[PDB]
Amino acid sequence: STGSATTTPIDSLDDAYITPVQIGTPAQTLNLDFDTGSSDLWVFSSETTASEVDGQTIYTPSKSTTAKLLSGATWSISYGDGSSSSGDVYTDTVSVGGLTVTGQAVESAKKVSSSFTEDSTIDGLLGLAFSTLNTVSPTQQKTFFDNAKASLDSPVFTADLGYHAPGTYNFGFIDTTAYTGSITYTAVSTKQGFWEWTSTGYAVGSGTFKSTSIDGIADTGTTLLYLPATVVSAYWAQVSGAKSSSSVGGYVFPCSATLPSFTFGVGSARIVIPGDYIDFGPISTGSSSCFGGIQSSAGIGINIFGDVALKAAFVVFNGATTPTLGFASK
Repeated sequence: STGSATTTPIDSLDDAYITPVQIGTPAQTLNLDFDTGSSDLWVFSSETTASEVDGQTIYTPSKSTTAKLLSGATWSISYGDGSSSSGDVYTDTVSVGGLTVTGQAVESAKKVSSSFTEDSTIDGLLGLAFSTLNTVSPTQQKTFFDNAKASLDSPVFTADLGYHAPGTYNFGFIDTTAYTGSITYTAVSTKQGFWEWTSTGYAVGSGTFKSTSIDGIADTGTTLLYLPATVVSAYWAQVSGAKSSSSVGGYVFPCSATLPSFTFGVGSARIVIPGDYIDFGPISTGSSSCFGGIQSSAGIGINIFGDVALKAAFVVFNGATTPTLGFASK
């Protein structure tokens, strides 16, 4: 089997991407944030504290003839950005782009933190990291990909995120028309439950490539590119007037600037992030100070190849017995 679904930016900055997901019988379609950095499929629901719902579409398990309460199971998750959610668990039928999993754990939110409430466009998350990170207790549950894998034509999914445009998540096949050149595969460590890999280096604009190992995670659920302070300083030094602002919480730059590209290495291959991808717009409405899309990972504890990086590539998440990651230009 295979599936193919369009993923759509939530706003004009590509702050996140939403993908429609069918849950239950009859189908209830919710727009979920597919997150290769976490491993819970959780939704706003009829059980979510009413004051914490503001415009989201909810899953109502009582209206699904295939929903079953997973007795005794609870979940609770906290994300790198400080947001969180928790609740109880149903199993139900879940379909993505024509690919159907029966008995998928659907984690129903009883509580969500303010940032989730405040984002009316995201109805929940669909985790695509390794199931070892799943938070369901006392019986850990499998991700949608993990459940689908054996049925797929090939045990893979691909992320093809657009810049200011829709893109695609495919399950079970590699669309050879969706990228240019070849796909370069690179080793993955699953030791921390992430799609963790080692970039071979970077360049800033038309500058020379610096060969250096940068361990980080391929994370579709993180907006920006978070890299070591040395790398980030080298990037922003090429932008007149750019500075790290403690009050804003990262590097800012004059909105009048033309940003240089940023290249990262995948083996001997190179992925080029155009400068415009690194512009996240005014820090506050009407400001001429703009927020940068490349930020320091210092104090995160891990480097993160988030959407800024991934959207410059066609990315293969290869879930074979020994997982690997593939990157192609597009």
